[PDB]
Amino acid sequence: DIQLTQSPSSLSASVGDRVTITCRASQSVDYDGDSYMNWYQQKPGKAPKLLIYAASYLESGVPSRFSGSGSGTDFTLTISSLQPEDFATYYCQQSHEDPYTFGQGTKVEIKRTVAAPSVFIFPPSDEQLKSGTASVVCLLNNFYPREAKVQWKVDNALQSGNSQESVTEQDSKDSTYSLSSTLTLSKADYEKHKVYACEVTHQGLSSPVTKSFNRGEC
Amino acid sequence: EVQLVESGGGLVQPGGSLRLSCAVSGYSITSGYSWNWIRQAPGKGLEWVASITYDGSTNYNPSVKGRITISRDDSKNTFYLQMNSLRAEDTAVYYCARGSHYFGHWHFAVWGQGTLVTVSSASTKGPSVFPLAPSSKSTSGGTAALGCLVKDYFPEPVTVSWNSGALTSGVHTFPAVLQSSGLYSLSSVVTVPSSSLGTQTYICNVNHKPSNTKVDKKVEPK
Repeated sequence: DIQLTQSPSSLSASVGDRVTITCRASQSVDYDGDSYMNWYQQKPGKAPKLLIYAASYLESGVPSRFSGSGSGTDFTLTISSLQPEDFATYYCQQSHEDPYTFGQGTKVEIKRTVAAPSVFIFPPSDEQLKSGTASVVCLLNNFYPREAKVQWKVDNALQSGNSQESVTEQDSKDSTYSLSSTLTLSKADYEKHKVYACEVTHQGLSSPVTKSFNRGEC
Repeated sequence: EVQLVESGGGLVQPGGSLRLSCAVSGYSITSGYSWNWIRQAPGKGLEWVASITYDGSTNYNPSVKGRITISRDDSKNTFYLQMNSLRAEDTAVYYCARGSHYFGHWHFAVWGQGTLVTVSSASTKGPSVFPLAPSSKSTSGGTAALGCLVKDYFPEPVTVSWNSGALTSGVHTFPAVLQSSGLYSLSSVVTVPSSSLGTQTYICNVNHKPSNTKVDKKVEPK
């Protein structure tokens, strides 16, 4: 079949900057003057969206900052000026021969200004406790860049191995990330201590921020 | 406008078979140049698997061909994907899509929303939904955070919405994590004015279709 390769696989760029993505096809997709390469945009949780078809024609309804060029085996998608809404994975697709094939995808992220996270901590609910398990949750909200560090402490003992964390995709509203960390303990273990703390490290923090609660008192 | 709505997704046993449907509205299925199934697995990118043309001609990707059938039912304005002898490799989100009458046809302007197919021996399991309670009190009577914890379900996906879709701003719904139990766990949070905690009702909407579980959980200050 025809294999398509995009480059880069990943990029990050300042708002407003010109962004170009390349697609190379293993064989020519040209047919009688036309070049059958297509581009899609796929945002988190949504279907891919057709931007460009036949290599250069802008699909109805798509903003004019998107343009396509190329011919034969080499094609380029250009965003003249990257807007916050344009966070997505971009795919090329050849329509010259079946099986119709897609590139491996290019992730485009917006590089915004540094923003510190807002930090929140949540005790487990009483409702959950009766099931025999306790989940403690730490929220890091609306920050940039994506790199952040969460440390769990239980009566000042550093917790390792009993947490998992998750990060949202970049929010197009403001180009920030949010992060969730969950500490899981048995009910018996949870009831054996008093002080639960979440210590957060991040570039926009001049020193680490800590949010905590007492399981007893409040 | 033209809309494609998928059904048939969910959990499937290894060796078992799947039947997906794509219901079309605002458009006659007979007017499409072609209708297509396209799937998307992690690290697999997007893969076209089948097409049916306006005259009834079918075509398949050899990477799955022989154990795959595309068909249509003109009178229900619906078309179908049938696959059997399913493997783990076949776990993916499946999209239906419409081809074009122009410019070589085989680009896809109109897509359904996608439905997830999970191939596993495990059984379905509905989630527990727990409150992430707010503040105790606000900091500086400022912005407060609240949420819902959706724990111990299988397979994916769950959807979460707040106040029946009337609250979208400031909402974050995290990707699920797979726990070592083999069950998924997810939290959803929203940030709101703390002066509203006493006057505004906040309800998270949790739906796990594979287990037929819907829950509405009010979250408020403890």
